[PDB]
Amino acid sequence: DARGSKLMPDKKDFGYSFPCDGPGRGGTCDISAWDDFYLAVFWMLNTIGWVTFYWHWKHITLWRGNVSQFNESSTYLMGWLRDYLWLNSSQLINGITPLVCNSLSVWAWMFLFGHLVWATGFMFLISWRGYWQELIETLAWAHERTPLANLIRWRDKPVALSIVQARLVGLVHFSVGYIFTYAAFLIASTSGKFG
Amino acid sequence: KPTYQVIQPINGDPFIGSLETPVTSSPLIAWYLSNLPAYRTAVSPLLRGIEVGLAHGYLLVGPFVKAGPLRNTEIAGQAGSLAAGGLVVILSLCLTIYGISSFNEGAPSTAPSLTLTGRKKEPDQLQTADGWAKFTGGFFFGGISGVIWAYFLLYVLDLPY
Amino acid sequence: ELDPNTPSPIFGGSTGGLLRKAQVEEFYVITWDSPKEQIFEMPTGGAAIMREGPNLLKLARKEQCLALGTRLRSKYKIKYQFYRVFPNGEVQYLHPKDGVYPEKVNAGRQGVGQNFRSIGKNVSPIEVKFTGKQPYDL
Amino acid sequence: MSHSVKIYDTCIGCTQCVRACPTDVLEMIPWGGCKAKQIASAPRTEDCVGCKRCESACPTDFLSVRVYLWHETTRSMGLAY
Amino acid sequence: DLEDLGNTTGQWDSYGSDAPSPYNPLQSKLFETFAAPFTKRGLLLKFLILGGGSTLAYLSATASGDILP
Amino acid sequence: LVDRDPIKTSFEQWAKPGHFSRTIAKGPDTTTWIWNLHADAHDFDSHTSDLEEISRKVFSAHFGQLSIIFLWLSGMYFHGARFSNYEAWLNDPTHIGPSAQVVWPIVGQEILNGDVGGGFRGIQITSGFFQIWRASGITSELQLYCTAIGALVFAGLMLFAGWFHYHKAAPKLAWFQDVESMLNHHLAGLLGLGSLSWARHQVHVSLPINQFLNAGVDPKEIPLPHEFILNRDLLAQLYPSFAEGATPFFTLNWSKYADFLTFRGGLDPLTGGLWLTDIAHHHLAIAILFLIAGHMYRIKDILEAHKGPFTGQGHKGLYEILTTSWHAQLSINLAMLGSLTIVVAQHMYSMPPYPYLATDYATQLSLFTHHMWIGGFLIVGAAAHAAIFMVRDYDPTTRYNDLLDRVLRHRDAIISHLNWVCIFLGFHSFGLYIHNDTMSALGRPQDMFSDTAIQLQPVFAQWIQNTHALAPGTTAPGATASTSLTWGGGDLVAVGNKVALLPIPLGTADFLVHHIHAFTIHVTVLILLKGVLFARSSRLIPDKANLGFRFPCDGPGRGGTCQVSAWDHVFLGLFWMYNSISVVIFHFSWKMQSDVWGTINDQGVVTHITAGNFAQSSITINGWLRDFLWAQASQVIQSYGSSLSAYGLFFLGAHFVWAFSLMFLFSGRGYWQELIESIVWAHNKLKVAPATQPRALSIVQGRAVGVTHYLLGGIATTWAFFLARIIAVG
Ligand code: CLA
Ligand code: CLA
Ligand SMILES: CC1=C(/C=C/C(C)=C/C=C/C(C)=C/C=C/C=C(C)/C=C/C=C(C)/C=C/C2=C(C)CCCC2(C)C)C(C)(C)CCC1
Ligand SMILES: CC1=C(/C=C/C(C)=C/C=C\C(C)=C\C=C\C=C(C)/C=C/C=C(C)/C=C/C2=C(C)CCCC2(C)C)C(C)(C)CCC1
Ligand SMILES: CC1=C(/C=C/C(C)=C\C=C/C(C)=C/C=C/C=C(C)/C=C/C=C(C)/C=C/C2=C(C)CCCC2(C)C)C(C)(C)CCC1
Ligand SMILES: CCCCCCCCCCCCO[C@H]1O[C@H](CO)[C@@H](O[C@H]2O[C@H](CO)[C@@H](O)[C@H](O)[C@H]2O)[C@H](O)[C@H]1O
Ligand SMILES: CC1=C(C/C=C(\C)CCC[C@H](C)CCC[C@@H](C)CCCC(C)C)C(=O)c2ccccc2C1=O
Ligand SMILES: CC1=C(C/C=C(\C)CCC[C@H](C)CCC[C@@H](C)CCCC(C)C)C(=O)c2ccccc2C1=O
Ligand code: SF4
Ligand code: SF4
Ligand code: SF4
Repeated sequence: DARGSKLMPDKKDFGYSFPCDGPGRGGTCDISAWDDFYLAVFWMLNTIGWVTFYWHWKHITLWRGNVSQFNESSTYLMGWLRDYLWLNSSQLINGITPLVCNSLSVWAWMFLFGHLVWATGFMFLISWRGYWQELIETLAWAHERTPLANLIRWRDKPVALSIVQARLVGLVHFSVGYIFTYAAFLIASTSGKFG
Repeated sequence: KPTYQVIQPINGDPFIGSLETPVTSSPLIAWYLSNLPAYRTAVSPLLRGIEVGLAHGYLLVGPFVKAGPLRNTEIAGQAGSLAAGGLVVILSLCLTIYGISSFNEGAPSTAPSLTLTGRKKEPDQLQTADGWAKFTGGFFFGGISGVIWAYFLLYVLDLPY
Repeated sequence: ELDPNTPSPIFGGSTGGLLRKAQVEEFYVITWDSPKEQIFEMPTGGAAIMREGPNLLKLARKEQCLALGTRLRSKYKIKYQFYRVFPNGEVQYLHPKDGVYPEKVNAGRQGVGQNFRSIGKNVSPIEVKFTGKQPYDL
Repeated sequence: MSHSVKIYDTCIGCTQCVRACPTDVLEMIPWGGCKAKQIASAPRTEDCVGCKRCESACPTDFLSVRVYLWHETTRSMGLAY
Repeated sequence: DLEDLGNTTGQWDSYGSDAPSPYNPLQSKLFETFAAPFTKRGLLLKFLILGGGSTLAYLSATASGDILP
Repeated sequence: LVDRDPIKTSFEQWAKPGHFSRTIAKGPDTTTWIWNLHADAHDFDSHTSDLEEISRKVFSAHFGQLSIIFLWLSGMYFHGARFSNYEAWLNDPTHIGPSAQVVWPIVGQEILNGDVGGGFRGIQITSGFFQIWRASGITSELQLYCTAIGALVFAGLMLFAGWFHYHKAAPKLAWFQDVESMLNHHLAGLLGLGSLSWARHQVHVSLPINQFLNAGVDPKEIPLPHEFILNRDLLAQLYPSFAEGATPFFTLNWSKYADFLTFRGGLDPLTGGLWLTDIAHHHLAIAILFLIAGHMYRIKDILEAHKGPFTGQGHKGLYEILTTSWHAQLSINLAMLGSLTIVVAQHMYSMPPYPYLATDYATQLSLFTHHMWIGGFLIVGAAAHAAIFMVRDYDPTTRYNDLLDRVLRHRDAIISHLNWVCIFLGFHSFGLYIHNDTMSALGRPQDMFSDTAIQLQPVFAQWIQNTHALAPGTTAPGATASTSLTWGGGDLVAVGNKVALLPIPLGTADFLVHHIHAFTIHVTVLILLKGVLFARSSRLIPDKANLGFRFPCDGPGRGGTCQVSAWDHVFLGLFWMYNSISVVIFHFSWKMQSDVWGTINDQGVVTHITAGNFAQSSITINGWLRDFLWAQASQVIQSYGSSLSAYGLFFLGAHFVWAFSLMFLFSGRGYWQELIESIVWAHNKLKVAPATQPRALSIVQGRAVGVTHYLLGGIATTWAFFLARIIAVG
């Protein structure tokens, strides 16, 4: 029901991205077939993570390999961090390491570039145009009011991003971080090794 | 006498606001800024351009000659024009393609004066494009140039202390 | 602005109210009746005493006059006017026009409601893909 | 469309029902009776912003209403300014 | 009622505006053209953009000896 | 309502369907209301228009809490007595590693419980009684078992005073809304008569019974239980029966004395608490003030007085209201109570006030982070409730035209500044670090920001710290060292396994954390300040206060019109503060262990839990997971099969609960509706659903179940991460 349902019977002729609707009825929100697509892409970024995660740990261990290790250490969740994820960042995290820089530096800086692009998703995602627009209403009383900043016209009026736009941008942001971190993670660890 | 002017918020009507107060409007501030564009246009710009170009010019030296990328230089260049002279170019045209916000295009010609202007309604534009040129043209010969009697000078200099 | 003070309505100063593009577009002042002088809430963080009239303060944007209005009819009176000013006087004349108090009849103005078809089954999709032969432009 | 969010219902009676909304709605047109017989989805809408305060109260009994114009003013924005 | 600094005093009075400064340092047209290329322009500014930026970038990098990264 | 009003039912209403807002819960069924009502069980729009009672309710709810603490902590003090650890530890302190608490062995449970002790299996504790505790001198397990029931006494009674209000026919307006005394009393004789009273039972009894404990014995080889009155021979040691003074005063001679006191400065050696003897004097020298002080006074009087030209007319009758807002006189308080808790969090770690802390590392940093989250969890609140003021509380307008009405006058202004403040910070307050990476990963240290590289050169030393210890040029007299041992000048010498306390000298890499705090403290506040200020009406909505401080969001128009409100400014302001505190914690322990927490060794060569790795390596913000998160935390992910294990075994859940929040934080609402019906359908086929219309979460409830989880997730994660890297080495 991109065509839509009870909470929306209508929900059509823009079917796709009409993100949001007024409050009341029950309270209505990310109920465009885009914002379910929008919502979908988190689990396509969670399957396509469990799956890939899996190969590698396996392979890794297989290569100077105990196999055993996955075998007891596939079994439970902790020590999926501890080894894998915690074993084998090893190397990368210092390419920086204070006593000077070792062979991979692109990767680890990418790997933190990885943790920022991600995190900075959240704004877009826990912010919701309302709060942003309003302080830009005060923050566009500056110039208009403050010297040597004045006369001076934007061609485009200041605004805060529409109410679909930022569900995207946090994402298309959540994604790079995320996909640029494993990018930098696996390589930054299947390269030294040990496997 | 009046507790602060004949006590008014703004020029007079309250309703625009700006809560005109010191640092908005004190006979003392206000004055430290009228050959310069804040209120009236002194002269048709062309000249304001370089006192603007130049003053802002020999700035951006110790910023990128004492805080430069691998700093405290042993080179003939810096102390230096160098990169900074490069910035006044990027700056100065980032500046021009804003004088495509106003074109409005004329020569009238008056740096010469008739009759105490008022501009009349200067507030807002009434700067044609053929104005904003002769400013950001003064800017180049204000930027690049104002970058040299910075380095030209030996720095006789004062030590941290 | 001294040489003419027209004023009826009484703030003192604020950071609030209109900044430049009220001059360059569309103006929006509201005016009213009053009895005996009372102290009021505002739009824009607060407040003032009225007395009388024109009683003709001007606002930023239309949401703001009406917004008092709710404001203005709790604590009461009948009479509130809101007009829209340009720079350059008139067209678009806002509360004046027929009657006021929407919830009356003289006339229709307006509105329809339906487009071409009624609420029932647009399960049916949008149709022909935009061509300038068939009535899809209202 | 340029403001097209249907709040229509069937009673379009407006007593202990709905009024709320910054300017947009003059209604009270009548249509040749419905009980209370003030009808329509709207008055002319090229004036104000995009609430859904428009229902919240007094039925629409199909869709709620909402954002959707797209084609968007500044005055219809809130900000230009 | 003697004291009051009888109209005290005024100014003329507490106006200011009507001539607070002679306006500007002489320099008349100590520049006038002087450098034209922004003083000429119609039309330019590409021209310049490829030039300035072509040197800055061109010599900005290449050579002489490394001094390398 | 009318089951049946007034005069003529004792008979209680249980039943017929029940209550709120007038189209009251419908009759006809719903779910949401079961979520309503726990929420907004008190708001006080509703119950009565007229304040009438509520002040008559909030005194009772207060009683309940005071009891409850009491129920608590009898519990605690129990636990502490009869699962002892304590008797054993005290002969034994600095060996012991202490528990109050034990499981029973059922199923797995008991990995948990691993030898703590004076020879018993335990869960190791990091709140210290056992340190509040040292003070009791008399000792033994069954008492604390009296102090315990003494607790349950205060409770039942300090809980039948809550019967003895609201429910009992009970009180009226004047009593609060004539204030005129109230601080008069409070601060005078309790604030005073406690600290005072505390003095009397802080040298009488405690001082002596640890004056000769700081040697050993097996207690009671030292202290009889009552022992301590008409008697006293024992005072004689610890000083004179005042021998011949009179009621202080002077015609007094000392050739050698001055009364107990005799100020300490620095720490005890062989119990490095700080002297147990400035502890009487200081509390005595408090109370007096309070004793004199709570003797003002009756009010507007002082507030209505001074005015200035910027300054505010409003200042005057700055609030007839104040006496009856409430929501405001709570909001103010929280800022203070709250901001007056995390000032504890310092004076604690840089000046311990209990015997055996510092040496005891883990049993006073737990503290310094618990006390730290309250001096924050209570501050964002201290804004919320002002927002709750700023919108509603008074019937009507008549606050008028002041100081406030002033502040608001500017408002797109006070918050216009504050904004730039933050982007100035942030750019000078975080990308600062990012330089390092981008250029130490580029790698050219010449030009980093390292404490060595960009030049200040090797001193921190002189600002205040160096003037502060160095203290007696002064009108200052006193005491061999500092007010706080850490300050730069002075001493090697503190303690017996271990280092407790040492200069801490900073430089840079204390410089810039100290600045991230600024920017973090500041953009926190921006959102709350602008939040509570723009409470009621805004440039985006005027018709803005009209239901709510809560309402979800006004509506899709105006572009966004979503977040706005101020529940939500107190929703995105928590979101920050969780950092504000979460990174201040991250600061202290990485310092306090990278430097300070110690060991002493022959010839005193200090061995910091980490040889100052901080040096050149916090400055890199990867070093913050090279040296932190990936370095320490190796104790969390090694912790399995042990005793503490419940941390490693939490650290996955709650490191799960957090990563469940986003689902609640990041999602629509008519979505889980649209879903909740597919469900509701399948339900009807078998005939198994409709009754009590199952409904999705109340736009803002959904936000309530963000946040709250994001915090009890993201937080206990470290509560685990921590207790797991001080227990065991450190
Ligand atoms: C000294 C002050 C104290 C007091 C007396 C109050 C009193 C009040 N607050 Mg309040 N508040 C405070 C501090 C205080 N607050 C602080 C510090 C904050 C910042 C977080 C807030 C933020 C706040 C908000 C946003 C609101 C209130 C509201 C209210 C009113 C509603 C009370 C209610 O229904 O309970 C609410 C409690 C519940 C519904 C219980 C749910 C608690 C959950 C979240 C559990 C917490 C996590 C915990 C770890 C779980 C237990 C463990 C579990 C895992 C087993 C009431 C007048 C509300 C109002 O509308 O005003 C009229 C509004 O909601 N407060
Ligand atoms: C890591 C995070 C990410 C970043 C960078 C920011 C940044 C900011 N948030 Mg924010 N926020 C985030 C995640 C983030 N947030 C999340 C996840 C939430 C909720 C879950 C929020 C909730 C929130 C609220 C409620 C508020 C903010 C505000 C702010 C601004 C504070 C002022 C400031 O110091 O900015 C400037 C500094 C930075 C953004 C950090 C430095 C950036 C570095 C990398 C330098 C890059 C510049 C350089 C020239 C790049 C050019 C190179 C070229 C190739 C492009 C700032 C823009 C507040 C605000 O606007 O107040 C002013 C407002 O209070 N945030
Ligand atoms: C008439 C009379 C009298 C009176 C008596 C009495 C009754 C008294 C008292 C005393 C008192 C009345 C005291 C009090 C004290 C108090 C205090 C001492 C306080 C406390 C508290 C606490 C301890 C808390 C803590 C905490 C904190 C910090 C915060 C939160 C948390 C907790 C809770 C932990 C006399 C004697 C003259 C005698 C004659 C007769
Ligand atoms: C099958 C099933 C199930 C399931 C289970 C599970 C799977 C679980 C989980 C869980 C998880 C996976 C996670 C969780 C977590 C939780 C928590 C976590 C809670 C709580 C808490 C607390 C108590 C806390 C406290 C604190 C404080 C005090 C403050 C802050 C810090 C902390 C946090 C420490 C059951 C049996 C149930 C039911 C039936 C069916
Ligand atoms: C902590 C604790 C506890 C305990 C309790 C008790 C049993 C007690 C105490 C404490 C106390 C209970 C104290 C008291 C004190 C007292 C005082 C501090 C007094 C003041 C002073 C006086 C005695 C008086 C004086 C005077 C003069 C100057 C002369 C004549 C007049 C008069 C009398 C005013 C409980 C159980 C809760 C539990 C938990 C822990
Ligand atoms: C950690 C990097 C070092 C940078 C700071 C160094 C400057 C100060 C010198 C060392 C600081 C440590 O201070 C320490 O000095 C000595 C170690 O040599 C020890 O000296 C101690 O041991 C001996 C026993 O009688 C005697 O030499 C001293 O009387 C006594 O104070 C102390 O345990 C401590 O007071
Ligand atoms: C910050 C923020 C804003 C404010 C909008 C901002 C801050 C835009 C700021 C512009 C940034 C600084 C531009 C930098 C981006 C560059 C990569 C340039 C883009 C180039 C392109 C053409 C791709 C919103 O409007 C918003 C709306 C709805 C939900 C969340 C949010 C939200 O989190
Ligand atoms: C997942 C999610 C939901 C769906 C979440 C739901 C429906 C949680 C409610 C589930 C309740 C708690 C189950 C209650 C049933 C049991 C208590 C009944 C049986 C009693 C027992 C003995 C088990 C929302 O409703 C929502 C709303 C707004 C923003 C985001 C979200 C959001 O992210
Ligand atoms: S809201 Fe609906 S029901 Fe009410 S008057 Fe309008 S159209 Fe009719
Ligand atoms: S909110 Fe909606 S219904 Fe109300 S005026 Fe605006 S467009 Fe019309
Ligand atoms: S932004 Fe919020 S209020 Fe607006 S439509 Fe979306 S969910 Fe509703």
